Amino acid sequence: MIPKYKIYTPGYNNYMYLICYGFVEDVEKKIRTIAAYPLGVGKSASHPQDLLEELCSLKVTVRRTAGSTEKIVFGSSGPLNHLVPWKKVLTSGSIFNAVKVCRNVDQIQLDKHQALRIFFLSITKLNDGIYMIPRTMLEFRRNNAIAFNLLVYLKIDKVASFMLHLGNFVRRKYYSVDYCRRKIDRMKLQFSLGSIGGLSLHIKINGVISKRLFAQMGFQKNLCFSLMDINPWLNRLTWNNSCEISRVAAVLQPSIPREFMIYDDVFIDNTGRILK
Amino acid sequence: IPKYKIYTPGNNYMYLICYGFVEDVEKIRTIAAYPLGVGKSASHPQDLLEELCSLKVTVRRTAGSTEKIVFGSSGPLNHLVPWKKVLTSGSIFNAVKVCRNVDQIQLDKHQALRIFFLSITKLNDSGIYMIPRTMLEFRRNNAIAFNLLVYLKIDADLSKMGIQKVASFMLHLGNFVRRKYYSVDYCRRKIDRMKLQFSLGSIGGLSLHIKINGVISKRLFAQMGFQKNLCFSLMDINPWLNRLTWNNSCEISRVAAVLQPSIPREFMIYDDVFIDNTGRILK
Repeated sequence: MIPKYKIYTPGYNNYMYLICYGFVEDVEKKIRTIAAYPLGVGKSASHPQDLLEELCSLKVTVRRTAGSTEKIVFGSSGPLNHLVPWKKVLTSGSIFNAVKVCRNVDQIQLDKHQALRIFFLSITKLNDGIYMIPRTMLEFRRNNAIAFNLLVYLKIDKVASFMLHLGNFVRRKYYSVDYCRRKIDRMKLQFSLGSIGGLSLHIKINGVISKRLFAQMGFQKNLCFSLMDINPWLNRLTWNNSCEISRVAAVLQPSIPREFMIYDDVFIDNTGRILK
Repeated sequence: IPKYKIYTPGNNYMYLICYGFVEDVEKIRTIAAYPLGVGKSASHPQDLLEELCSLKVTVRRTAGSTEKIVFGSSGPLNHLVPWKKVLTSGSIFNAVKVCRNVDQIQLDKHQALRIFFLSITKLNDSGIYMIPRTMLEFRRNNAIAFNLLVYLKIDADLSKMGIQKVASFMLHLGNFVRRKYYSVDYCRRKIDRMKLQFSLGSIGGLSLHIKINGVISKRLFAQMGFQKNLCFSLMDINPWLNRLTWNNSCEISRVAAVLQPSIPREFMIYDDVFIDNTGRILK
């Protein structure tokens, strides 16, 4: 009923990333499912309430289609005033993979018209931009390597976890929890939340990092990971619910599948610093 | 109480996919699928199931660009020897495709897969054919996408048959040029000439197999690789709905053809043409 917003400031924040959520309903109100409509970045100094109220006035059509996977096409909308920085997305058709932006696309009807009734807006205040490690770099696996993964635990208003990959180290040696904790502590990792793709985890490397790992991170000290890519099912649970990082552990694992039969995981609990 | 199910869409070869509970080795956490692929076998399905249930398969949660599940190498084998290349080595899969709730799998303790269901699809020497992702993702101006909307009845109450659990999935077959009013009547007759036949399989969990038994244009048949038998996996179309089919009886309750514009900007101009009860469902 009452539309709401949430703002995140991970890390002169002139840029704002927007993602809104709405009920997909029969225009004819039978609710079919909830869907996310990512709008991307725009330079804006408008207050969230003004952006939220203008988004709620828009008429956005929802059409279900297929390619290699199920897709959702959000129809063009307008007119705009505070949302003019996002006019490229809002005034044209936008197509997304249904798995990422909807939990029950199987319930959206084809024989009757469907519309999105926006009820929530999530905002990430940015310095813009966000850097993400390329998908091909994240998928690289090698023999005799230790994948440096992080296990993030979220408290949602329910405790849940998601895992992300930072890079690999070459394996030598008994990797104790104490030795690894010392090396990871020297990196001075800082974690914070955003809403890029629903929920995003932002990492700032504030300490020392080896040249090998830094090269795998594109020589970037600020990294962003979207829960939409890590786990799109858990991502749905964070959309219009307040989230907080409760704990972060580092999990050092083998890199190739055959080495999972040989080497067990090294679990280093409570790594880094959560920026409140 | 492990069980099995055989699908014969439309043999010598069989595709296998099994489902199990991911449990603490020292407490069920989630359910996961272990696709094993195709192998030539004469063993009875009851013996394949009994041998899979005796194996010790470890489960490890990890990350790449997305969450992954690593199933440990298993053995020794006898009836499953035709699938030894997959079984006797580590196997990695995207958690979105093979695991219900990967977030529930522990990292601080050992996990194993307790298999309780084996799904089998009997295949011919032809094997299987899927339209490549690049051909399916192609979009063009002034085109009509010929899509099919398949309704599934998952674990339906058979006693409620014929008196007033339904989900659906959509697949893309190819495009036609939009010239000329594309009425429900004209398109219905063109599609009826194709004489499409639909059947279920278990490729990737649940798959839909289409046989083109009639006449089709050369321009549209080229987009299907000139293959009269097409297979579409629900693991690719909708991995969330696919998870609900695992260890549940499924039936195609209805199929409609949906003709839509191809590029997003044309969705503002042209509405969808919905032709209900197209083709022939086999069982």
